[PDB]
Amino acid sequence: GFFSFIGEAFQGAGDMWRAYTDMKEAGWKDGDKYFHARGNYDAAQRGPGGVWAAEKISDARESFQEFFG
Amino acid sequence: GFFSFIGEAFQGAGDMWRAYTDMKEAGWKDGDKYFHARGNYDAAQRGPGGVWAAEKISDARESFQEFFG
Amino acid sequence: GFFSFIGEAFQGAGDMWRAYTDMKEAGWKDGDKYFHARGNYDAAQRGPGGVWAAEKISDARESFQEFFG
Amino acid sequence: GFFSFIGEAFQGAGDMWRAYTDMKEAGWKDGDKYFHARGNYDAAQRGPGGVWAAEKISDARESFQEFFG
Amino acid sequence: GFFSFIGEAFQGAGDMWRAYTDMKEAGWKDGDKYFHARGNYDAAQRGPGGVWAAEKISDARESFQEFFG
Amino acid sequence: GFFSFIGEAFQGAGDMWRAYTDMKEAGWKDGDKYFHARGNYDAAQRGPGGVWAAEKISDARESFQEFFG
Amino acid sequence: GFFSFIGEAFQGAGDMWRAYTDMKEAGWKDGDKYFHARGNYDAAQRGPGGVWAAEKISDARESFQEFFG
Amino acid sequence: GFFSFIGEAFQGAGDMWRAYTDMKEAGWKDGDKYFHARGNYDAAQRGPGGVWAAEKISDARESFQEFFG
Amino acid sequence: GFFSFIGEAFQGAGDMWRAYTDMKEAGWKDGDKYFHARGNYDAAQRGPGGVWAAEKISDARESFQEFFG
Amino acid sequence: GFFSFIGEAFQGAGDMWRAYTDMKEAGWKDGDKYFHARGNYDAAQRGPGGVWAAEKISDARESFQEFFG
Amino acid sequence: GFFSFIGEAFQGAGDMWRAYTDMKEAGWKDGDKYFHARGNYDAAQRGPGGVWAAEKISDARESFQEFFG
Amino acid sequence: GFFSFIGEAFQGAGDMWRAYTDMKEAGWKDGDKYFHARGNYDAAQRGPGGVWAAEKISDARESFQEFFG
Repeated sequence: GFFSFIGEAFQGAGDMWRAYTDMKEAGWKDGDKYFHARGNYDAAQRGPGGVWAAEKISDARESFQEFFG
Repeated sequence: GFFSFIGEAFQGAGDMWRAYTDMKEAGWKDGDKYFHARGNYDAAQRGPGGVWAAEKISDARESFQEFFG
Repeated sequence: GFFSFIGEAFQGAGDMWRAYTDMKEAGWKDGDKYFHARGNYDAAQRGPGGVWAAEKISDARESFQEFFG
Repeated sequence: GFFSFIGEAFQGAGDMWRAYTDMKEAGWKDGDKYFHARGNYDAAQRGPGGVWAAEKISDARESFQEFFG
Repeated sequence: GFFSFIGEAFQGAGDMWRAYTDMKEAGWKDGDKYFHARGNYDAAQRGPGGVWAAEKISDARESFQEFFG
Repeated sequence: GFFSFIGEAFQGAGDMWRAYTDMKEAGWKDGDKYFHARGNYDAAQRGPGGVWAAEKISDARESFQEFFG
Repeated sequence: GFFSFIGEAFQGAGDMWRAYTDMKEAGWKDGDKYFHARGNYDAAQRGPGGVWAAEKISDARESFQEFFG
Repeated sequence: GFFSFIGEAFQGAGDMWRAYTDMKEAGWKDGDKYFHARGNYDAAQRGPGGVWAAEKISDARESFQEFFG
Repeated sequence: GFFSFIGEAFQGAGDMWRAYTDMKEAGWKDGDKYFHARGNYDAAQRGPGGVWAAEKISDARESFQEFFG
Repeated sequence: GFFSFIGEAFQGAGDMWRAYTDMKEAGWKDGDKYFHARGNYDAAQRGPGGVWAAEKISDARESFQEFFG
Repeated sequence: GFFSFIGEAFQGAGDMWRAYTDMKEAGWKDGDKYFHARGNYDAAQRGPGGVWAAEKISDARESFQEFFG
Repeated sequence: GFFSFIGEAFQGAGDMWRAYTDMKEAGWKDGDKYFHARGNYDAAQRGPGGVWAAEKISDARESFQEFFG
């Protein structure tokens, strides 16, 4: 079992990034979730970058290179 | 089992990025979710970048290269 | 089992990016979801970039290259 | 089993990007979903880029190259 | 069992980054979650960078290199 | 069992970064969570950097190098 | 890269079942190989059985069944 | 990189079941190999059985079954 | 990198079941290999059985079953 | 890097089951290898059994079962 | 790095089951290896049994079961 | 680094079950190895049993069970 959560440059109000992986005879309740935004400036910003999602990189030679100038 | 969640440059109000993977005799309730936005400036912005989604990269030679100038 | 969720430059109100993969005798309820937007400026923006979706890259030589100028 | 969800430059209100892959004797209810937009400017924008969807790239030589000038 | 949560440049109001992995005869309740933002400047900002999500990198030679200039 | 939580550059109000891993006949309640922000300047900021999430790096030669200039 | 060698019921003298998969500036020499057989009884025998050679079986339902009576 | 060698019911004299997978500026020599057999009885024998060679079996339901009576 | 050697019911004289996987500026010599057999009885024998060679079995339900009667 | 050698029911004379995985500026010599057999009875015998060679079994339910009667 | 050697029911004369994994500027010599057998009875015998060779079994439910009657 | 040697029911003459894992500027010599067998009875015998070779078993439920009757 592999679980990898990664969050960047985000604004939230609730109930995020959760992993439930074994749960017998379980019960739960969540409530209301409000996002209210007025008059903001430059919220939720991210620069450049690549996103590599794999289950297994093997014998990667001279690979996975990112250059920023 | 492989689970990979990656979030960037996003604005949210609730109930995001969740993984439930084993659940017998389970029960749950979620509530209302409101997004209210007025008069914002430059929200939810992302720069350049590539998104590679694979299950297995093998013998990648001189590969997976991104250059930014 | 492979599960890869990747989200970028997005604005949301609820119930996103979820993976349920094993669930016997399960039950659930979700609520109303409202998106209300007025007078915004430059929301949900993304720069350039390629999206590679594969199950297996093999012997990729001098491949998968993106240049930004 | 391969599941790859990738979302970019999008605005939403609810119930998106979900994967249910094993579910015996299951039951669920979802609610109403409202999108209300007035007077916005430059919402849901994306730059250039190619979308490669495959199940297996093999011996790709000097391939999969995108140049931006 | 592998669980890796990593959060950066984010603003929140509640109930984030949680892992429940073994829970028999369990029950829980969560409350309302409010995000209220007015008149902010430069919130939720992130610089450049790549995100590598794998389950196993093997024999990576001269790989996984990022240069910032 | 592996559990790794890492948080950076984030502002919060409650109930974050929690791991529950063995819990039989358990019960709990959480309360309301409010985030209220007005007139701030330069909140939730992060510099550059890469995020490597793996379950096992093996024989990595001359790898995993990041240069900042 | 996939390499699967399977040998059964065979008699040999040399230089069998070899896989060379990456070799730059390499050199090698092999010698003479003699098989001499006289007066044997019941050499190199195999019973029944099917040989399935594929690169990927998917959603095989109630399939790949061999019965021996 | 995947390498799987399986040998059964075989008689040999030398230089079998070898995998060379990375070798720069390499050199080697092997010698003569003699098999001499006289008057044997019941050498190199194998019973029944199927040989399944794949690169990936997925969602195989009630499959891959062999019965011996 | 995956290397799996499995040998059964075999008679040998030398230089078998070898894996060389990284070797720069290497050199080696092997000698002569003789197999001499006279008058044997019931050498190199194997009973029934199936040989499954894969790189990844996923969600195999009620599968991979062999019955011997 | 994964290396798994398993040997059963075999008779040998030398230089078997070897793994060399990192070797720069190396050199070696091996000698002659003789197998001489006369008048034996019931050498190199193996009973029934299946051989499963994979790189990763996932969510195997009620699978990989062998019955001997 | 994973190295697993397992030997059963075998007769040998020399130089078996060796793992060399890091060796710079190394040198070695091995000698002659003789197997001489006459008039034996019931040498190198093995009963039933399955051989499972994997790099990672995950969420195996009610699996990997062998019954002997 | 993982090294696991397990030997059962075997007869030998020399130079077995060795692991060399770090050796710079090393040198060695081994000698001749003789196996001489006459008139033996029931040498090198093993009963039933399965051989499981993995690098990581995870969440194995009601698994890895062998019954002998």
